[PDB]
Amino acid sequence: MEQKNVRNFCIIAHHGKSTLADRLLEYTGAVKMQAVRMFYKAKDGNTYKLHLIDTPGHVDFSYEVSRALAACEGALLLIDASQGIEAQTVANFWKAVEQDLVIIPVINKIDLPSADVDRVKKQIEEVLGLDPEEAILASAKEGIGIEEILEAIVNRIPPPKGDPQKPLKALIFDSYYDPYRGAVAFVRIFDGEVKPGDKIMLMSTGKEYEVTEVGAQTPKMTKFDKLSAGDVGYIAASIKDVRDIRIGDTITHAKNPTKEPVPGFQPAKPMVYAGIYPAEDTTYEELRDALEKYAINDAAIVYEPESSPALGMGFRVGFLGLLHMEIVQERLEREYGVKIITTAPNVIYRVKKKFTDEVIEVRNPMDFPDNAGLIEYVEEPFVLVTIITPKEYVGPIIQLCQEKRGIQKNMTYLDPNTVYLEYEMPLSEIIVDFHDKIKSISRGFASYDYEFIGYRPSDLIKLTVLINKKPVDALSFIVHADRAQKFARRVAEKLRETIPRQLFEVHIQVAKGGKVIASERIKPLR
Repeated sequence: MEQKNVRNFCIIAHHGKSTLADRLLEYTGAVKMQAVRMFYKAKDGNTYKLHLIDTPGHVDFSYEVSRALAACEGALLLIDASQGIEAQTVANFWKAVEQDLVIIPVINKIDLPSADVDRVKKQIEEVLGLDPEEAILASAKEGIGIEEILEAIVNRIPPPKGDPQKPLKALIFDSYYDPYRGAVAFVRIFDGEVKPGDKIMLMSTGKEYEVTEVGAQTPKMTKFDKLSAGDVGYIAASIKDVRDIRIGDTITHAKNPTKEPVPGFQPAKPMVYAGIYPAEDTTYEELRDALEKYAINDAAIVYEPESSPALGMGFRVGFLGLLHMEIVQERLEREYGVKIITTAPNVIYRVKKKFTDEVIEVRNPMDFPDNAGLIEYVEEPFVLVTIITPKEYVGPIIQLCQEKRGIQKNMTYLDPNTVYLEYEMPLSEIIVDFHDKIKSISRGFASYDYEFIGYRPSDLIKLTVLINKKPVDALSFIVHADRAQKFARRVAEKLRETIPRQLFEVHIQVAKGGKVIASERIKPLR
């Protein structure tokens, strides 16, 4: 098995990604699935070593998607025959292009009555600028497209380039914690070779380890004698935790190190925070214990203890985004059976106060200065939002983005009935209810994606929530001055419905620097 007969690819799709991977394995052969090695004898008679790299889909894991892409030579771009191209589809397309990958468009679900292949092919040509003729048609239920897919991989994706004799240079594109093998890194070997007993080094840290095991999923985790230039597999080396083998980092040899690391390394970057407190019977200790265990399998999550006068003790947890938050929540409740209450999420604000030289990073609203007079300026993160929707919903969506302080930067037609929109919007407005709103007004037909584009100064203020003339720190939030009144009313009306009834009247107030701007009351229990 030579390196010229190796094919490194990944599947990119929101649109039946997992299914395809299964069909691919069954056809060839018959811990999360990753770095799968398959053997395939093509029509040309030769047998090929194929490596399938699993990639995440959501924008929250954008950096991780890019690192996985940088480990491949090609990608199967899955597009649903009915939906056609979506915002994620376009975003992922460009990231693949960005990593010089050969893109193989795969239109699946061709069987559905709603399917419209000709339309999708048209989009592939006009929007992606690819050859509609090179698109592959697939259908799980009918069982077609696999051989054609495998053949396209062999014939269209170039083999890996790298020298097995040069110093080791392996890119880490994923990882997980193994209770027996320790923290395991899923890697792509560009140069050199690695084998058990080797003394390796992590280039971003300079930390060294002794390899204990190497291999790949076949689909079971199988140990190999080594991994060489072009290979995709895993490496174990008595590594204490997944934060020591950060995605995007380069693994080389301690004594004979490669010249430069793979470019593009970036540490995990939390973007959305929320307070998490124990609920029902769950105690603080149990929540903390749960977070510690979970964290062992999540290299991106951060958290620290915090307290509220009403909620008690909890944690200010930082996530990569809303899905990541959702994933953590469900796993804490499911895996560890803990009951938790989560505050409204918030972004990281940068505040410049009068008597403090350095700008302060606020990840907890209650840490935002109470004294507005002391604030010289506040900046918040903005993102570029791309949206794809049927023409019928364009107006309602535009109005929505506009209400959320969005600035339109572009509008284009992806076909006579499909519109593409680009909007610069504050991330703070996006994490409130944008997702459910855009989905309801589009009947689930509109899609969107976004990219961080930097911080910008804004007229932001802190609002406090008082329950019975006395405030509750955990409910304080940051809002744009112009949206204050509206957010205040919404938050108040929400609490009037949220909290139950008591023997006494429950007065809810939302104050802006001392003055009340929203009031709501819950009459006595009766």
